[PDB]
Amino acid sequence: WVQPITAQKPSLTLWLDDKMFTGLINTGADVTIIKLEDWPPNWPITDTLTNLRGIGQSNNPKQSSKYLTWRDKENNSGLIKPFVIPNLPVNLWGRDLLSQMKIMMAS
Repeated sequence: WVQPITAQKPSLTLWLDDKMFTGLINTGADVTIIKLEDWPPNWPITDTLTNLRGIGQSNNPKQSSKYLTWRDKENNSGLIKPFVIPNLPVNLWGRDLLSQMKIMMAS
């Protein structure tokens, strides 16, 4: 059912939406970003982000908002609306989901 997380690496098995699956855990997440390759093909997704070149005031490419629900076999882990772009945003969860999952210095 569930897989034991070995060392802080992008590898772990928890359930999402309503079924178990694999994923990757980041030890330094700021904003939950999930690539488009994991988004509902039923409808397209687009957002407004920022791409500041300092001198080249630019804007980042729209990233879906479709929120994902990741929960460990214990029936809990974290779920929030991430950013999904068809360019592979490094697939990272949010500091909230990570902190809980196994990032917060629980001591």
